Amino acid sequence: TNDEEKLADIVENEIEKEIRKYYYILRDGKIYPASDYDIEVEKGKRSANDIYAFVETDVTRDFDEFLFDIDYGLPSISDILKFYLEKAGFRIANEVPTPNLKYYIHAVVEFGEDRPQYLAVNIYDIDSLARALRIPQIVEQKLGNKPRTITADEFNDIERIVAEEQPILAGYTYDEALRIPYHYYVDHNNSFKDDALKIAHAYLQLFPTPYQVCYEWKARWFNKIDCLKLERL
Repeated sequence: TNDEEKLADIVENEIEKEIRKYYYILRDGKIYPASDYDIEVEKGKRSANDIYAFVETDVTRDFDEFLFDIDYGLPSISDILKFYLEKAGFRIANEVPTPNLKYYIHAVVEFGEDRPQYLAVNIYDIDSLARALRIPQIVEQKLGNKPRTITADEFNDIERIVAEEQPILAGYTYDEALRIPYHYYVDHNNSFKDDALKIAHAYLQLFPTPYQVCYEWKARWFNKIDCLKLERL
């Protein structure tokens, strides 16, 4: 929890810095835009082994979408699978592995006009997330326990099972589980209530609850705020 609080302030300080004018957080706490860092790795300047946390920032202007991204803003299946496989020792084709990645961070910023209103930082433990998605079992069944370089075809075959085949939430495949609550919460379509609540109930029980830190934009800076106060708005 102390590491997670430190990580949320690192993200908040960076979003704030970016406002007034994708990321990796290294094991030393330094934050860099991921695109640039990937080029520095490709040059041999920086090491992919130093990446501790991956940050995905989403920006919104609709409050319902903001709350929905906070509550359902899980990392991409491709990302969790890639992060799991690499953390387990497997290598995906010619791609540079990130074996020491512990956290996936989803930061959501809500805007007023051209100026911001809120920031919500969600910190997920990658291992916990991979387990809830049944990724270890599926990888073991398909590839075995001994790590090696896998083909893009093998990665895709695993990805398909995890996201589009297995009923993971209230009998729905993962992709269906993403769509239905969007239709209810963001599209404000009431006929989707029953199914969204069923998915919500399963998701809140089965999926790991993230370390959540919230902030309000007040006079050119972010100020800490209670997340439970936020959900009421």
